[PDB]
Amino acid sequence: PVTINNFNYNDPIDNNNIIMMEPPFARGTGRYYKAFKITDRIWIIPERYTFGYKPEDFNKSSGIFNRDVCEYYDPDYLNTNDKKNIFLQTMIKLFNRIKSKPLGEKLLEMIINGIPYLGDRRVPLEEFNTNIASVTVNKLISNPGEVERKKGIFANLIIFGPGPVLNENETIDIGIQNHFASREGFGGIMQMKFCPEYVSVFNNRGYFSDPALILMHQLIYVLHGLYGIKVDDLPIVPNEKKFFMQSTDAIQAEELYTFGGQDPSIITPSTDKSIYDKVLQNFRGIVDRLNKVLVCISDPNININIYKNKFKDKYKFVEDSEGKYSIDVESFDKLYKSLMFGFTETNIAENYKIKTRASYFSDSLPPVKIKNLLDNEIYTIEEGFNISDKDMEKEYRGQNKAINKQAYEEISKEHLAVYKIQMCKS
Amino acid sequence: GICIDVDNEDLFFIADKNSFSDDLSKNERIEYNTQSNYIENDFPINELILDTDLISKIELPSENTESLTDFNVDVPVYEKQPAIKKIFTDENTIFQYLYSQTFPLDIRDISLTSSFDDALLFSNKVYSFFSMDYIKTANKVVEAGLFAGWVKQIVNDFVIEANKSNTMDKIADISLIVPYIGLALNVGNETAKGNFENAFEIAGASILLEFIPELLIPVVGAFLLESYIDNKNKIIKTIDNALTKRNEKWSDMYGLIVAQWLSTVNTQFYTIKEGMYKALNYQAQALEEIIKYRYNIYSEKEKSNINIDFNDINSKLNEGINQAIDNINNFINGCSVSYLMKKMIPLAVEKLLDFDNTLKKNLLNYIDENKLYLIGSAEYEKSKVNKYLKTIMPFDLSIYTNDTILIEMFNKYNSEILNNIILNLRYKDNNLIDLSGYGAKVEVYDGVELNDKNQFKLTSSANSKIRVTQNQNIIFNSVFLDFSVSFWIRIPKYKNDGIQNYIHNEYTIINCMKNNSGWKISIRGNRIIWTLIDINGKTKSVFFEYNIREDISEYINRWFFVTITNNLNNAKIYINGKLESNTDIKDIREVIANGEIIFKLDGDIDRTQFIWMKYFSIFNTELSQSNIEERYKIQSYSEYLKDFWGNPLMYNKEYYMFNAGNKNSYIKLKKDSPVGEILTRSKYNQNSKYINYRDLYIGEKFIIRRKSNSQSINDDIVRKEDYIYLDFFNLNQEWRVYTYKYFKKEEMKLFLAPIYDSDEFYNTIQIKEYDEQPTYSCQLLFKKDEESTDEIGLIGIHRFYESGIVFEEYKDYFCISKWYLKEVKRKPYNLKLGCNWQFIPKDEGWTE
Amino acid sequence: QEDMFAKLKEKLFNEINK
Ligand SMILES: [Mg+2]
Repeated sequence: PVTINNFNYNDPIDNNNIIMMEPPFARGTGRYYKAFKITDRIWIIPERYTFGYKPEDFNKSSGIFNRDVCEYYDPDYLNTNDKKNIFLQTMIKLFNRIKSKPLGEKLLEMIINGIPYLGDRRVPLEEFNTNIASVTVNKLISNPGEVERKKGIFANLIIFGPGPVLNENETIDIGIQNHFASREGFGGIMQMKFCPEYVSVFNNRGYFSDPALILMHQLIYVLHGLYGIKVDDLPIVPNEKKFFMQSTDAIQAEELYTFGGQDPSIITPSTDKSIYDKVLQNFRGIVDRLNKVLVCISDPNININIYKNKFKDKYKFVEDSEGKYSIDVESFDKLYKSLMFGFTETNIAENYKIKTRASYFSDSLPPVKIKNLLDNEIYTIEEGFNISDKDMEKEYRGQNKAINKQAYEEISKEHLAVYKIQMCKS
Repeated sequence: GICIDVDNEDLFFIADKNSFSDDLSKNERIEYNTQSNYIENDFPINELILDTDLISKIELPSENTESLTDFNVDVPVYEKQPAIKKIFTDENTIFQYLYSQTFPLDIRDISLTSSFDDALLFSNKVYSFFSMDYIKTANKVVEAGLFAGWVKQIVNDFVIEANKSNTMDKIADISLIVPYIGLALNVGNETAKGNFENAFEIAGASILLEFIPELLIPVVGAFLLESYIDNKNKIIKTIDNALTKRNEKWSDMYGLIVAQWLSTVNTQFYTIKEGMYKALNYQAQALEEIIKYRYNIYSEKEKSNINIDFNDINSKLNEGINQAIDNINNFINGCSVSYLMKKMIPLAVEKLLDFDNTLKKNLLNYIDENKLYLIGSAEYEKSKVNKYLKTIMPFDLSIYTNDTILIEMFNKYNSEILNNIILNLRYKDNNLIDLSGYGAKVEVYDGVELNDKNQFKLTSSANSKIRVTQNQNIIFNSVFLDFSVSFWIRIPKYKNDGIQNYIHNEYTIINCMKNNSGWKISIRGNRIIWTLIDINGKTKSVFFEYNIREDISEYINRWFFVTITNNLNNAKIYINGKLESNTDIKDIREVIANGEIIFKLDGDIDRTQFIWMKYFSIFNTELSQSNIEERYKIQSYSEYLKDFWGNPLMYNKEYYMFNAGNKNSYIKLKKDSPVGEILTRSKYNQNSKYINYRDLYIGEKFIIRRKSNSQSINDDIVRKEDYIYLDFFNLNQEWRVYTYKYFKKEEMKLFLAPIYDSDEFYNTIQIKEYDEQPTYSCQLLFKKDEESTDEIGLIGIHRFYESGIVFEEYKDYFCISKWYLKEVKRKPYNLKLGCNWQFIPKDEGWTE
Repeated sequence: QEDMFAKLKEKLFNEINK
């Protein structure tokens, strides 16, 4: 029971599934975006993610954002209403692909139902407070003739198009006064920059990724972020003291857990346990809050008991006969492992018979453009690129760059930024 | 200066030490219901897909609420950085060495060079790490008629060069090695310089690492046991819990080592393997470019007369590359596991043994403090501790990763017998050192004679001693005995007048004891003895005794190979690869086997007693028959011939001659005749019941002379295929052995005469070794001349018609024989043919 | 010496021709 809604970009605002939303990082300045509710609590805004970027960064320059990616730039991506509609329809199909097996359906169901706590660390234990940027976004109600009005909605996820680098998908949580609800047990609104057509390439014979798996990989981060278990512990960091050593970003355990397979072996058991204990400790803070919460100071129509009970179900707390909540360590343990170790790129790729990279540390090759994902000749909800009736199910032939030359285009090396080191003699 | 572009992902990823948690150094509180924590990220995915407590049953509240009026939010700021980082270095490692093997798109006329400096200087010079011969052949320009033959040859030369896979010889105890890796990449400590194989024998896998990482190996924290005063039931649970927790600390430490291995060491080896793949592709590409340029220099007439398939050239080279990569991958994967098992895990085991010690102390004190509240049972719990902290937790990689590739390389490592070597004493720079990789301390005192043939002499002097202090962090004999000792020994003959003391006085030669338990090797006369002593003082021995009433002994004062193996049920002694003795040791309990090892003669010995020894090794498993026989054959190999005692055969050294097919026979110049008659050796003529031998220092005194200094001398060692003169001393003159050129019959007496140049006689002998099994015998071939293919005959003993007609008298003479020439080609080689000779020099270990 | 060798050669021939 997950419903994927349909709509065209040019549909009228109906103030329900199609709205004018002011997203969190617009900082309440009256910048509203046309947003479409693809399912409960999950919104698509088919526009470029511009928050924190400069307008000129959207052009390829002599610079780069990320040292370990071949970055493709295209400032015109999503610049017409028809392009915005293609993105939206493509998202609809990707969500149906996800939904097409129970594992992906359950990912969507956990995300939908993992509503952020009505608060963060600054909120008194006795209070729900919806009046924070990690809980509520505003929508603009301004019907024909009648005056403009703002109302609030609870959301779980907002998916935008890409920032400057089309092929650099990212999931983002919200910090307020340097702390993050999504890392402290509360959860909070999650945002994603996503581009379905400009997918990554790897080898284990060079292959291209199924955008539905690329999307599911990001949704796992969303999932953690909503349950308040985004990891901030001891990261893997590169030694950078010698010229022959690779310089690269810190890697939190979560990235390796999320990929799955055998990469988490470099996360020590000691760190595995530090993270587990921190999460447990955060969830103990939540269960205490639920035992003490009396009022919602910001919204008088919030039924405390309905929310207590939804949060009980979210965190799998148990209720004694006199209504007190506690942590059953066995149900915590099952939830934790399901969230952190059940949903992984490796497990999902296996279940959907999708080919993916061998390791989180597999090399970044140039991405390729998928000609058309809405053409059921090339890509279907049920089978992705690996369609039996086109003779492409065998050995992920549909994803093979040699075999399925019709599915994709190469990108001109002129439009790709790539980091290089110049080792220079004297 | 030259600038080289390098992708970020071809740099070496090496996690900084800051990546790793030191939480193991924290204290732990132990209580009656303390559990041991283990996180399994290996998840049953179908348990999730079926779980019906997972998806929420509760209805989603409505999304509608009040307007947001607090807009405080942190907004990320993103910024580009330069796409190119310029760094200045004059070092040449992988990046530079790979670049030297390329050439630009506007160059076609390339030559290979072994000079890395030339290859960087000139865009038509491409660096190659294959041999000078390969390089010369690839650079060779031929006429069109020869061209197709030159293609076949050089393409095949590429496949042979790429597949190269062995050291100087197997005596070094290196399982596999690809010798050109140093020259290909110059990774680590300038591995393109000097000899890679040799450097690898000395230092192992470490020489290939770009950076030796600093490991985090925390001192494990103290356990703090909770008192439950007047509660026996919960004091016992607390002890149990501390014991289960101790296992968790061992496990977490090993996990910590595995994480570092994978992200600081195995990453470096991965970069090396990728580098090698590229390097070999560059070599193939350069070869193809060369073959094309040369083909297209020919005219159209010439070109239509040459049949070559360019795709066939390509696939044959690619096939060569694939086989070479297999070897490289196995070698480097072995290096990576070696570094884990020898250089990382033991330092962990060291900290963990220290922690086990401290914990054992603590837990016994806590049982003391609670003796009253644990009446009677206190001693039972004390032995629960002592016992439980006895067996040291084995490292199993498959606990910390389920990566198939990692598990398979670990399994390969553990199924390779040379990786079971835990001590390997070898000669280096006038000393003995351990080359096992575990760094035993070896102290050789001044009374031990060493030489560069890896022989060492133990004498009766007080300072003739070697001490080896073994690495205490090596785990061997977990539960039951499972180890082996191998070495070569040379034991002198009894003194005839000292036979009673020889027979009765046992002396230790190698002693390895700790707390009155351990092992020793001892000798009593003609018996060599292996003794096990367990912790309770129970003793078992197995021995080999050679016969001292043999006319000619294979063992007395001759080098032979000993191997002792121990398993659950048996101690076995093998001699020269063959099982000689077996003792049932099922009754032996624990034997402490890592005490210091003392090599020293100890007992009631003659002042003049000595023992020589060579290639002492210890293995932490029971060697099979077939492992032992192979080791025997490997350690027997030499380019030089040997003398009767097993030492190298020399020019310009006096030798009596021994015949392996006529053991009791010797050569004497016949009276007033220039031929060698064959007589019967005299024998021990006194009356000890213990003793019989035939005399060895009899017959003519021979001496081997080098035919020419035409080639590099630099020593007096006789090598197989050398051309020699066989001379002997007749009174105060030097005479020579010749064969008359007209040799009509199958056998003919040799001519023993003064040194003189006659056109009627051959004087040149080629010394041979036809036997494929270990032997001290050689053969002596007369050929027409050095360069001739034609063989005249081998030197031997035959029976010649002497006199009589009704009864024919026959007599043995020193001869040349054509019959032996066919016999030596028959397989397996007949050890006992009369053309097999040994040279016996005077030796202090044989008196008669 | 030459003269020795020649006399020895004759002795050899007599041994060979037994
Ligand atoms: Mg783990």
